[PDB]
Amino acid sequence: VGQLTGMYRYKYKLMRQIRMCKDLKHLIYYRFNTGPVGKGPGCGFWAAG
Amino acid sequence: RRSRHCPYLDTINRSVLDFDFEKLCSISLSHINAYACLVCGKYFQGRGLKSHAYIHSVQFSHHVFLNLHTLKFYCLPDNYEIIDSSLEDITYVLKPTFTKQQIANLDKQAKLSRAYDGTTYLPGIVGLNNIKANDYANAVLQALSNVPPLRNYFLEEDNYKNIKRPPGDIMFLLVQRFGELMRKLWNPRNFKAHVSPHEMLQAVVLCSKKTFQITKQGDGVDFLSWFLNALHSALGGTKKKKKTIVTDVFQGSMRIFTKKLPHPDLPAEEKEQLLHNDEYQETMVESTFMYLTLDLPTAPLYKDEKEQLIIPQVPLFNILAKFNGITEKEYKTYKENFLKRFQLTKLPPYLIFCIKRFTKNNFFVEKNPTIVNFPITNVDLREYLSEEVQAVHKNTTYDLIANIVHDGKPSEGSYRIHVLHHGTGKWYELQDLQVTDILPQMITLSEAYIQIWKRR
Amino acid sequence: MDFLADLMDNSELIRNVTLCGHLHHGKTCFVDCLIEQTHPEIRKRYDQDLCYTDILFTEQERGVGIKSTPVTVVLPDTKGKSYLFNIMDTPGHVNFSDEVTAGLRISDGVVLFIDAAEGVMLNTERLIKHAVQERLAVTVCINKIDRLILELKLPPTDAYYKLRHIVDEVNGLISMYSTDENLILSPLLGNVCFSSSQYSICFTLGSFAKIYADTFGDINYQEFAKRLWGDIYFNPKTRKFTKKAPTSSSQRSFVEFILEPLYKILAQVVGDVDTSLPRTLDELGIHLTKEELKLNIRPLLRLVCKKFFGEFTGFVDMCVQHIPSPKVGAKPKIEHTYTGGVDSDLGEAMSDCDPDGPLMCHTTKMYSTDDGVQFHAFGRVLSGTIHAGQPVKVLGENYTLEDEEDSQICTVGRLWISVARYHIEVNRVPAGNWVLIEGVDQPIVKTATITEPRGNEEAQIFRPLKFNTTSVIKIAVEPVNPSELPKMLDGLRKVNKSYPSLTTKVEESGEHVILGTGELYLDCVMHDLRKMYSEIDIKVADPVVTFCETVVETSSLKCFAETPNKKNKITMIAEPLEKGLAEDIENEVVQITWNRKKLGEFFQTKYDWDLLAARSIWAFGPDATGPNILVDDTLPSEVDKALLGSVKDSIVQGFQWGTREGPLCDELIRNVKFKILDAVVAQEPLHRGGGQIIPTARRVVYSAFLMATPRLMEPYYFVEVQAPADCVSAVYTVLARRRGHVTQDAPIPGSPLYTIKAFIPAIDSFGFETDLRTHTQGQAFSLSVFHHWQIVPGDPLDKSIVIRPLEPQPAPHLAREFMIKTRRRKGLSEDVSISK
Amino acid sequence: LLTDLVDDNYFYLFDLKAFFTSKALNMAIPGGPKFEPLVRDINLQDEDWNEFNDINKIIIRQPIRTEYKIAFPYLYNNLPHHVHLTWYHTPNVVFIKTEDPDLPAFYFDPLINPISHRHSVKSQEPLPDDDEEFELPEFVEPFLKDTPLYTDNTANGIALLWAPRPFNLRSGRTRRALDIPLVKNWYREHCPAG
Amino acid sequence: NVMLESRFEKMYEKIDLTLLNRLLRLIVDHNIADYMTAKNNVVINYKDMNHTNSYGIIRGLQFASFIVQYYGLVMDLLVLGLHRASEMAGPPQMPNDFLSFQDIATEAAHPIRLFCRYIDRIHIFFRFTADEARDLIQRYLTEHPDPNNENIVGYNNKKCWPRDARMRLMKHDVNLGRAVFWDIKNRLPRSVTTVQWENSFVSVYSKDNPNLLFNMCGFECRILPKCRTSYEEFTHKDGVWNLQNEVTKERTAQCFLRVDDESMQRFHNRVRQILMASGSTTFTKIVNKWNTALIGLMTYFREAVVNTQELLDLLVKCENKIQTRIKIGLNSKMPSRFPPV
Amino acid sequence: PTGEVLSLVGKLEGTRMGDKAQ
Amino acid sequence: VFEWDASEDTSIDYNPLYKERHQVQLLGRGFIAGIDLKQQKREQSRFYGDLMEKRRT
Repeated sequence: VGQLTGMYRYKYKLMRQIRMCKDLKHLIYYRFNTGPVGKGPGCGFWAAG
Repeated sequence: RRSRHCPYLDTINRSVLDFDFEKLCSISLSHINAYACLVCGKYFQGRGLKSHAYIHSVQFSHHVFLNLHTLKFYCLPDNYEIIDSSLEDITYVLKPTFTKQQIANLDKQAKLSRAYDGTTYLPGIVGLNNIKANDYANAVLQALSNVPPLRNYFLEEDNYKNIKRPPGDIMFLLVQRFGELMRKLWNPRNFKAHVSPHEMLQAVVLCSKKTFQITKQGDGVDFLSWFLNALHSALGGTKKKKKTIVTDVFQGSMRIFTKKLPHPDLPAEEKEQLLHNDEYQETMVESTFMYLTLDLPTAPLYKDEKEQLIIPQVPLFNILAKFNGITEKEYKTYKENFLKRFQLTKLPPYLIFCIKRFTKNNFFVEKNPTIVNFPITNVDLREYLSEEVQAVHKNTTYDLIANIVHDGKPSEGSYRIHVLHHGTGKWYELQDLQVTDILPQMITLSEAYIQIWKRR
Repeated sequence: MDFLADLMDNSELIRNVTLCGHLHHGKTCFVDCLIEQTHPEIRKRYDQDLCYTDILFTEQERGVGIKSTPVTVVLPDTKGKSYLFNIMDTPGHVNFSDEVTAGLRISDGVVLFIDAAEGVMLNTERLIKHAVQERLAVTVCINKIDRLILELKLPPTDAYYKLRHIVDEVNGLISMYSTDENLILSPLLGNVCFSSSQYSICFTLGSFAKIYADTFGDINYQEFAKRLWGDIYFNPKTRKFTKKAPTSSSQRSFVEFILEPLYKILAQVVGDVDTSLPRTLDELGIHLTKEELKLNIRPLLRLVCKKFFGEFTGFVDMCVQHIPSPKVGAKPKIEHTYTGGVDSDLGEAMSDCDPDGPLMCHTTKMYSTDDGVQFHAFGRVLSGTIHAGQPVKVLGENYTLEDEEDSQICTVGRLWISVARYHIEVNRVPAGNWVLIEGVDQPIVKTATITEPRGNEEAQIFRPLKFNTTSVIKIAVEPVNPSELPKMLDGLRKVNKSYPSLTTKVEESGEHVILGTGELYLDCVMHDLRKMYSEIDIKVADPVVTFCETVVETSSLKCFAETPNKKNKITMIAEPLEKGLAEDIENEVVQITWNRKKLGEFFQTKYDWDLLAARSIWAFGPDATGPNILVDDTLPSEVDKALLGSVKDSIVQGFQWGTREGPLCDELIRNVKFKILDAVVAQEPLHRGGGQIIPTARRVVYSAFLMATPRLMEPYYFVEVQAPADCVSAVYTVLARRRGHVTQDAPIPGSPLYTIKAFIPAIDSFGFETDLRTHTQGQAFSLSVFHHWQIVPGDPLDKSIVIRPLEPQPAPHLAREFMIKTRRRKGLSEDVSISK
Repeated sequence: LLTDLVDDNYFYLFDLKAFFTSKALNMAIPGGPKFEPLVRDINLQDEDWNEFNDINKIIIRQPIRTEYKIAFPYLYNNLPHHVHLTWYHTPNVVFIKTEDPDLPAFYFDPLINPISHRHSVKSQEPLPDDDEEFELPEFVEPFLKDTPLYTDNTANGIALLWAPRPFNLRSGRTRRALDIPLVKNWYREHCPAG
Repeated sequence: NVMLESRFEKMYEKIDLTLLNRLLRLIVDHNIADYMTAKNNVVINYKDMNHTNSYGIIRGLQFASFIVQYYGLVMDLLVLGLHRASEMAGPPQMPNDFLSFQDIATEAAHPIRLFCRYIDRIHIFFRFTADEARDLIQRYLTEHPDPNNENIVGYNNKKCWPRDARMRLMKHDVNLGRAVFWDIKNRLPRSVTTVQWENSFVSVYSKDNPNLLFNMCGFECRILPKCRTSYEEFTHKDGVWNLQNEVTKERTAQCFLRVDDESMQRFHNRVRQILMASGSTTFTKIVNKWNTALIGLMTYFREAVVNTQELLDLLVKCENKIQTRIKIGLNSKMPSRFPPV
Repeated sequence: PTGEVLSLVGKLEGTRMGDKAQ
Repeated sequence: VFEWDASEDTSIDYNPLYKERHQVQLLGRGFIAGIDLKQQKREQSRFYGDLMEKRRT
């Protein structure tokens, strides 16, 4: 959201969400892309964000 | 059976004996069977084999010990009792038992009591040791100790004993420790010229629920009022007696004429009709007061034109102009003003005045330095009683007995106390360990805080 | 309600039993189930346990039992008679073993809770050993039977195998400690009871046979039960019970009639609620409403088991049949506990448990109210009746028939019977009960004997509470604000009353050290001190264990000391004691109360000592049971014996004092044999007084001990860890880091979990539980108990070693450090002065 | 999506209570989060070298870690203001869920150690002589003989016993899709190595 | 070796005029002394309010400094004691240096080994044998019993140093420091002057304490003898004064310097009042004021900045403050890549 | 190149104070 | 700062016991959420698998 919209520019507390969402990504990808599946843009588990 | 033959009475040194300390073992911190080593004064577990007293005796070669709870002397390394008359002075220092004749004679006593160290002193007027900057409690206790009826009531242990107390009651601990401390104060055979109230302060902290702490310098007025109410509550049976000792010593009857005041920003006709509506009319309420609160008048706040920067001085009668129908007092309560005017009904045998200092203003607390001018010799209070109740009363003359003064700002102040010795008529001012003879002429030349008067 | 008080009049319809077991073995849950059975208005929540009988904040928050709690409750029997039960809910944690003993001393019987899946474990073994020491009646309850069904899914044959293995192990352990063979345990005997306290299952063989009888009728449940365990089989062709299987693939009677119905009733509730549960529910007569069937699996299972098994009559009749009543069971209690013995008139009076006899109560518990400023005593009434608002005479731990100082006259106010959280006030309490007593807190310190004044002046006290473990952990405690030091001091007294084995000692430097058994024990102690008693901020030093002092070599030369009179000269020598002999004195195998012939026979025979030397033994070490010996060795050809006997006693006190406080580590000389090789006693009595001899005896003991090369004994804890197989290797490394050597690693039978028993130094045992739990991700759990003092590596008298600050020194340095810093903690000198 | 954890002993010092303790004590579990100090106490953080905390008097064998202080909040640290006591060790819930469906619900899995019933002492207990006096009525039977020991749903139900919170309830209420954190238990565990 | 640094709390405002006149007549012609004392008694005025300064002295008089110094000398005679003063000053014909003694015997005769007064900050350096220290402690505790060991609570310590470098508050050493302070306070009459404990620092070097901590002229200094706890006598650290004995000519001691917290506070206050008084002020004036303050601080506290990392942070922060103020003066918007030229 | 003044704590310890001055 | 500084890391340990946390086998049948089962099967130490095959008759 920060890269696509940049709405943090008008309320910086919103960055608290962004830093969370990115974190969730790092929480998911390294669980999503663990086995024979390599790093790539294939995850679609969007519930957390 | 080798008593009366102890070769260790020479080792006893009365200088190092401080019995004001709490009777707990120096190692096990136990209250049971406290034994003090007369050589060193430190308490121990008790007389027995392989006990702390035994260990101390076999280690430091101290052979004489005293049982705190028994008032009897023993030898631990040989473990035998001691029956001597020469040790009775130590027993009286630990447990001062006052007979009725000597209790009565304290009013007429005029001999300079001599301590072991040689610092001859007077009974009652004995320096109090401050611990953690709480001289207010020491001053209040010194003032209270000067009251003759209270002294008679508390000097003898059985006078305030043999009463029923609640099983979960801890207030009786304070009331029974006050007697112990005060009979230590009046003891004319103290080893040291001063008395340590530290145990009393600890009991006050224990019973006061963390208020009046040793560290904090609380108000003398609040501490005195709480102490009097607590002493009245403790004494008696499981149900409060109508006339306890504090009640018959300090409590008096006084009458309040409370009149509700309408809002001052009201039409005159509306104010009159509200007054006629029987809600804003005078009501008489009787009450019992332990003390009288004296409201000092407003400070000049400006330099005197002729002699600039003069400290205000008010006659005692202007303060006494309260408690009568002629003078009112518009109490400016935050909700609405009240027109309350007081009137005395039945004067107590002993009178307590509390001059209101440390008044919190709209932003902080400031101390009023106005001095009150009073005749120390005697005052007349018959003129401040209603005509209905002046027939019963016959003695309204009061003479000053105790005076409390606060020196310094409210943030950090010192509580000094002048006391009148009944035997000699002399006034003695004592501040912590300091004790000095003060002339009665300059008694009124101080910021009087609490006054104790006797009707005679 | 009045029947609860009236039942105390009969001394046979009361059972004084304590519930003891390992950590988290369902004891509290069992008491909760009993309360729910007897209290209609008390019900546990569906997911959260009832947590009844646990009233402390720490008890609920930590989840581990802390304070033993009294529960008085009336329960109907199997036949239908309402008996009265008093239960000690005791902590299962080993660190609170003392809390068991305070409830164990005043308990007639013991109910040992053992988890079905877990096994015996360590605290159960220690508990059965210690209860054998008081010779109490023993019953076993294998709780958490469901864990063999709903967790391991063991076949019922394997479940019977596991239960039989556990029962046999318990019986063998008891036979290894108790000589009396009458303590055999078997469910058919009414000893072993089965239970799952979460689902309110509580049945013995008799209870289940009675359930069968009520289901069918005209069935002798006693004789049916007497054939419901072991290698017995059932034949439906003849309806007959044989000692051999009627077929080849037949199942045993216990499996066939008990384990099988339980397995099916659990399976139909955990797997087939909506499909097959109504059929089997109507089959067994259990009628559940439509709403009741809508609950989750666990509340529904608890409800159906409550409806089926009904009352907890198995536990009740177990206690009735195997745990003696106070009236009949008082005699062994007086025989083992009272100091004066049953021989005296008071012993005979208190053995009968007469409500009209002399008043005598034994208080071993102290309970803190909300304020915490007035403790309440709790103890057993062993004779007479105590009345509310009555004067009593409280004795102390050091009281004897001579010393009347230890007593005190106190008025007892209102008194009540504690039913866990709520207690019922009663005007009086007859003999054999457990009572809370008010107004006696001030003279009572830990163990107390209360009697009536103005009568029975020849009344002694009961023996002091003996604890299984030796508290070795020591923590210094100071106030943050010294102006508030008295308050903390006051708080210390309170904790010293509250915790039976807590020892608060003020050292020379002014450090208030507190002795605790383990980490959790001291943690709870200081939580109580900060938050409940003192209510002021406190400071803790770094934890450290105590140390003992011993010798390893004979003293090079005989060391002599002289009185200040220079007329009494005592010369002694130092030697170590034999192996096990110190343990023999520790365990009261041999006592100073033995006549000289018996003790001499023991020493000469078992330990190959000289007969004269055995008769030459004078006294024991720091206490009557101290692990040090003082032995006379003055040759009669040079030293008079009768004259020496006059100062023998004074030399005994001097030697005891010397062993109490060692020259090296300031305390606790252990495993040292001292022989007096020369005695020059002044001919006049006044030149051989105690004040002269005792310091001389201390000096000569110190010189003899220091001349021989001394050693420091550090306590070694015996730690067993129950952990899965994969964590055993990690536990090995964790124990290797803290200088611990592994002894055994036995897989638990009937469970996939290993148990590793090892010895770890107590000084290195701090944080070991947390380390092991976090390192294996909570799979490996550990409990620590004191095992034995062992020589620390290093030489305490090698001054060429330099102690580097804030660094873990190697083993050869440790001893030096372990004493030097210890001296700094006592305020003592830098080095031990050999001259002094 | 579900962590296959049977009991909460995994979250010994990694639960809400431990994190509250860490926040209160101005320290942090290695795996735990870092918070700002609950109270600054900048001058009080480093007290003077008293005679009570004299490092000379302190015997060091193993460093006192943050985990020690958090586990025992009232023993290893000073002034524990607003601290929470972590739940102690729960019973080790060892539950072996079935892996192959073609297997009885009740079965001695090889994971469980073999009992290996010994007979060093021949098991002897007081029981009357065989088949001599006692004969039950023919109408008295075991309580559940018609019912089979275990259906095909028994193993599934037993597995459902020791399952995460949503999957151990026969019934329940309905929650919004917003209120369902599908990875809340994902970050509540320790971070995987490597 | 125990140091006491303190100050006469109100020596300026608690000097009696009559006593000052009498003491000045002792050293100067009575007309001059009377003139000076009467000059100290004038009317102090401000706006609409004025008063008569009759008790205190006026520090704004040109000769007032001399008065203060003379008065301080009197205080020294109260603290040192005349004999000890004559032992430190030396014979009138052959006076000694600032810190020197005629011989070792008179140096070791009395506990007071070093003493300086400055204007009102007295620094005394005692040496004590074990028996003398024990006797002083016993004498102090005789009139001030402390059963609860409360003497450690109200003990000022130099928090600016690490724990090991800071004073170690051992009970014996704390008691000795309190005893030394009480002994010094006893010599000075409570009316002619006063010395308050909280505005004082007593630092004792003994077996337990390896560092001697003192503070003078805005310098927080710590002396570490090389004999005990000096593993390396390094040289790279420029905040280190390699103290050298005048006989052995060896590096017996190591002196660590630090800028006092009061000096840092004063510098920050000066920069703050420079910045806040710049609404209508040329940039060059601001830069010149900052430059003057910086050279004063750095020249006065050279070798003491390096060890005071807080001072480095404060210096760079204040420099950034000055630059920000100038940039705001140029344009009302912060530059993104402003150059330092 | 930001134009901000950087704190030289933990910096330029390879240089003395008497250097770069004659 | 979109990302997170490496200095914010809290799992910095000098103790090898905490650096190397003993992974839980979950009785050889449990699986941590998210990770594919095959990778965990080929990653698990199979101590329980070895024990099972030794006790498989």
